[PDB]
Amino acid sequence: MEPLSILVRNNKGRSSTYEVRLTQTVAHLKQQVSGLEGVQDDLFWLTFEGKPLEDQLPLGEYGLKPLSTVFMNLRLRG
Amino acid sequence: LTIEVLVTVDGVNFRTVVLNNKNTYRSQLGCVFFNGADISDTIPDEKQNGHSLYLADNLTADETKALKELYGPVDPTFLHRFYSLKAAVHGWKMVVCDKVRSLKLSDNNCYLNAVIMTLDLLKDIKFVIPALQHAFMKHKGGDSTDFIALIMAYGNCTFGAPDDASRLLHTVLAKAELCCSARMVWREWCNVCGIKDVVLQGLKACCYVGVQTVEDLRARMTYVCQCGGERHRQLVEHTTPWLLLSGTPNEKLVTTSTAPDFVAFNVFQGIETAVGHYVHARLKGGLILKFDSGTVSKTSDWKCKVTDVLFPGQKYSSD
Ligand SMILES: [Zn+2]
Ligand SMILES: [Zn+2]
Ligand SMILES: [Zn+2]
Repeated sequence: MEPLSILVRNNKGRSSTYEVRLTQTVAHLKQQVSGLEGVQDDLFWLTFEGKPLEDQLPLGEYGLKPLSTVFMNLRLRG
Repeated sequence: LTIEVLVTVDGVNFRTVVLNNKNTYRSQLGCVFFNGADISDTIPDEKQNGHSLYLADNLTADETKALKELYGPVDPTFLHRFYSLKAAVHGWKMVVCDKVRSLKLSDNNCYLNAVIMTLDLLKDIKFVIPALQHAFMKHKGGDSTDFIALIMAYGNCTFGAPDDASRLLHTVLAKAELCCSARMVWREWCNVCGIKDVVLQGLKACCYVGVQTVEDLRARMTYVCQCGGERHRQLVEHTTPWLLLSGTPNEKLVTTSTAPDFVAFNVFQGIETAVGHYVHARLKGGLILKFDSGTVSKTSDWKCKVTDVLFPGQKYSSD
C-alpha cells in the first residue's frame, strides 16, 4: 500500500505536489500544506470538487487519484 | 459517607459508580455534567445520590461505541467540547424578526446566524446522525441550544471567536441528506484519455464551493490531467430542489428592480484579512430582508460582498 501524489492549489493559483496515502487523514494533509505554504491549520480549509474535506476523515473517502487538484480556501473570521 | 451515581452517555444505558465525599468528581471519575451544569470540580454529596450523570472524560469502551452510535465517528475531545459549548450558549436567544427566527448577537456568533438561517430555508434536509437529527428537530420546534452547540462541536468552532459561515454551512450539509431526489452529471474529457461522465445524487448535487453564480457553475473548466495534458469538465445535467453556491467575498450590486433569481444570500462585511461581520439576506415581496443577528432591516438595493448564494430548483440539460 504505497503513497500517491495529489495537488493542492493556494489562493494565488499555484499548485504544489504532496505525497499522501489514502489512509491518512485530511488533518494530516492540512499539516503538509501548512508546512509548504506557511499558513497555520486553522486559517484555511480544503475543498475537492466543491466539497469540503472533513479533518478527521481519511483521504480515500473523497476519491482522490494521482494529480487530483485540492483547493486551499481561506477561513474567514466573521 | 459515599454516594452511588449512574453514569451515562446515551440516557438509556447506565453504569453505577460509588464515590467518596473526600475528592472531587474530576479526580475520582472525570468530568461530569448534572442537569446541564458542569460539576466536575465539586465534591460529591448526597444531593446527587441516585441520580444520573453525563460523563465526558475517561469514557469506557462500551460508552465510547455508544458515543459513536449516537454522534457518529467523533474524536475523544468531542463530548467534552459539546457539553461545555452547550452550557456556554445557554444565554443565547433566537429572536423573531418579521415572522422568522434569527440568532441575537452574542459572543461573535454572527457566522452562526448566517449558517442557521440559511439552513432554515432548506426545508427538505435530514441528518443521518441520531443526535444531530434530534437537535435539528428540537431547533425547528423552538429550542436551538442543542443544535447550536453540536454544530459548533462538529465544526471545531471555538467559543466566542469569529469563524467562517461558508465552511461551517457546507461542513454541516456534508452530514445531511436530501428527502427528495436530486442529480447532477459532469462530463470530463481529455484528448488523450477520452471522455467519461460522473454522476452525483442527493444533497451532494445541491452544494458547491468555488463559484457563486449558476453561469459559472455551468462553464467549462480546464485543469491538468493525470496524463499531463489538459482535462476539461462541464456540467451537462442538473436537477435539484435548490442550489447553494459559495465562494470568497465578492462585491456585487443586489437589486430588486432586475428581480434576481436567487432567494437568499450571505454577506461578509469588512476586508477578508481581518475580523469582519456576517449578515443573512432574503428576497421577499420585492425587497431584501437583511437579518443582522436578531435585527432586521430592508432595502431595495445593496452593494455588498456576497459569500453564500441560495438559488431555487435547477432544471438543466446541455450538449
Ligand atoms: Zn476531564
Ligand atoms: Zn472538564
Ligand atoms: Zn489525460
